[PDB]
Amino acid sequence: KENPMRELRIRKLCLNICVGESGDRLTRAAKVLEQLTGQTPVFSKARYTVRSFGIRRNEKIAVHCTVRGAKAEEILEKGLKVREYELRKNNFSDTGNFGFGIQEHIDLGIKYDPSIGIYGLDFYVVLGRPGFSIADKKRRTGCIGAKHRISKEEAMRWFQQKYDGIILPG
Amino acid sequence: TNTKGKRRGTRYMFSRPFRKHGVVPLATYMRIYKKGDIVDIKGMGTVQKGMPHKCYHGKTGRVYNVTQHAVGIVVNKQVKGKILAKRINVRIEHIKHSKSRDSFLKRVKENDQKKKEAKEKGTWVQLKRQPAPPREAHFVRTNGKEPELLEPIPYEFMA
Amino acid sequence: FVKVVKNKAYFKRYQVKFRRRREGKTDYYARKRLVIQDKNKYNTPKYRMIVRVTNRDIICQIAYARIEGDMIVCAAYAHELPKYGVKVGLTNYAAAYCTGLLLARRLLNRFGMDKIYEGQVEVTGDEYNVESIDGQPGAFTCYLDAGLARTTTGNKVFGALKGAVDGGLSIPHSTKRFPGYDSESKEFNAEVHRKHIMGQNVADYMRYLMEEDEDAYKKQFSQYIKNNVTPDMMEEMYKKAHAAIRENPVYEKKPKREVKKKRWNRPKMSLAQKKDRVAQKKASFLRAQERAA
RNA sequence: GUCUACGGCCAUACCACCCUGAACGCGCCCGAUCUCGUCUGAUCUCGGAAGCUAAGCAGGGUCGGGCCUGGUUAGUACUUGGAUGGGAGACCGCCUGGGAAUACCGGGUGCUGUAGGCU
RNA sequence: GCUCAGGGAGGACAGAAACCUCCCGUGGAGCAGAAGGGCAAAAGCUCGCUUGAUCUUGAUUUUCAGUACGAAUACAGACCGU
Repeated sequence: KENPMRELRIRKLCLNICVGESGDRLTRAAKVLEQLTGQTPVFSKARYTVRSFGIRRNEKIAVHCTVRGAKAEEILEKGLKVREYELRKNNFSDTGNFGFGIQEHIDLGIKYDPSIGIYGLDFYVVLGRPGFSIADKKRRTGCIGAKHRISKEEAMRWFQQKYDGIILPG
Repeated sequence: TNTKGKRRGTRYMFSRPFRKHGVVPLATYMRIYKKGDIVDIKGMGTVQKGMPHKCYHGKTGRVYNVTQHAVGIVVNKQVKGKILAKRINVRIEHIKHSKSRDSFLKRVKENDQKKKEAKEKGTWVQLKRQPAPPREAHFVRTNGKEPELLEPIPYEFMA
Repeated sequence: FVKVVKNKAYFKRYQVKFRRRREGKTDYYARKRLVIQDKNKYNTPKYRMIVRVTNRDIICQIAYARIEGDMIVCAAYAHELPKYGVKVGLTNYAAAYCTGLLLARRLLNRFGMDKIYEGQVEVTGDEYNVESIDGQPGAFTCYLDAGLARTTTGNKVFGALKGAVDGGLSIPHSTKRFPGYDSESKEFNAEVHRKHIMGQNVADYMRYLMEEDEDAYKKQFSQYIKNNVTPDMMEEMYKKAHAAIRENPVYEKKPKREVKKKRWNRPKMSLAQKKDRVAQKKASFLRAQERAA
């Protein structure tokens, strides 16, 4: 049968917000994550000056927050409640860790304030399995095993068996 | 004329060998050397401080002083003027070995052992290296087969 | 499509590193700077003390550099403590201190310096350097070798180091990476360090879990309840363990069991067997294709 | 026969696939209550064993690749010294010593010092 | 404490290009400059505080007539930094 040391589970949920604007929009996007999670998120800066987008070197644009624990499960439950248990083929990656972006945050359940504005985000679900400390530990790093790797078809059939969500083609 | 320089024309001399880049073994570092040992110099690319000059590659010398990092050696430089037994300071990495002195010491020890041996017998022992003589006459055996009469081959065009 | 990364030119020109470097255990850049030795010392054996941290055992070896290999002259382990009578507290600061003190007293008893440098019996935590007492010759000294571990404020490696210093191994160190030392206010607190030595912070939280809930307490200490040692017994247990260290520091080797002499390894396959395998495959494939088609 | 820790020589040791593993032994893992630094025990550190050899690790094959080593290439290319040697030049041979590198085809997939254990 | 050039799979605004992690990655990036050698738990990247770019005597090397000048080498003695 199946070993209980091979039970697939969710590791984390990446939640990035890139509005493409610095100043007021950035802090009003950070206040949404402050009201949702209740912790300080990690900002990010630009690469170089581009005249097309209108950004310069060393200027904060986007902000992310890797949510772990039961809070990531509750925010992913909000995301499934918004997306009514359906996904697409292009949202799944070939490795297995998969993301999908939303437009507005009023469908989650958060009350909309007129001064803040609409801020959506990407639910980048990172799944896992017991035994991924050798991949990032201090002593040794190496391969973890071909049967231990998680595949795209296995992740899709696990999602369909567990969460009962259909996967439409296209 | 020509350009003066310490590291000039040393693209292949002080460069690292094939598949010997980066990781340096720890054999030469932890071992020691006594005073007055036969040491010849081979260059190295990973060492930047205390390098030998490009005109001291493959020169045999002996150690006169032993410091912590850079030990001294009396190398026999043959400059255009004359031969000088000069003193330079080279770090541990540019130090090789030589089995000729070891074989010479083992040969002297074996000759002393054979000299102490058979003293009560009183027999003469060939100690010196007698050079290669011509061969001794011997009988060439043959049976059954005969030497084949070989003949040359005609010319054919190569290309 | 894209170009294949694993090319045959890359297989030919790919240089491999050392075996321990590929395994990722030996740090050569730090190890060389630890094993530096002056060339005017003329074969002076540099002794060093190596700490390794397993999940349960604490390995404390003593090595010295040789050209064939650094031979281990002595080694202390934590699983030999129930032989002396240490049932509970297998891997903590007190077990690391007792392992270091036992290794130090065994080392001085093997070199023959047991009566000189009796050591700190009543452990307090105050600093006491190892100074050379005249009359007797020079005492043993060595150097520290922590390994692949970040030395933060408070560690069992520094506890074994303090045990070796109290036993009589003069190793130079500072009082910064010790437990009880505050990071901001920066004062070494001997009374707080005595709490880390004796283990009041463990026993108070054991009493707190005993007041709170039994399930998490049993899950945290499953066989520690089975060994039946109260937290009031925890303070006197290490006091008896110190006397057990002072009684018999030397260790006697185990009698080995007779080997049944069987090869558990799979034997190496020869050229004739490999040729027979590929010949049976090439003979079976053609007749199977003829039988199927 | 075999494991762990400390190691030397550094691909016969390297990358992938497949199969099997009694005992010791190394690890997966549960949490943050303290020292510890981070959004978060994700990293380090600390407190431990509910479970497991699944993964990790050990061993062996791939008409596997790479690597090491012999034949082949081949007395072939080249090269020290010499000549009323030739040839209009270009270039080549002789006396004499030495002596290659590919492509291609055969064999193999680590030795190993000390300490601590299993049988 | 970590790893870069460059590339694969994607995501409402967002495309060839703003941001994120999943998979590798002998160096094809970077190490101040033209160039050469060399560099992967580093000599690249980021951090804590520092100034050994401190002082006093020699010997030796590179061109050299074994003559200067500049540069470099570990030694002799104290004193600082993490």
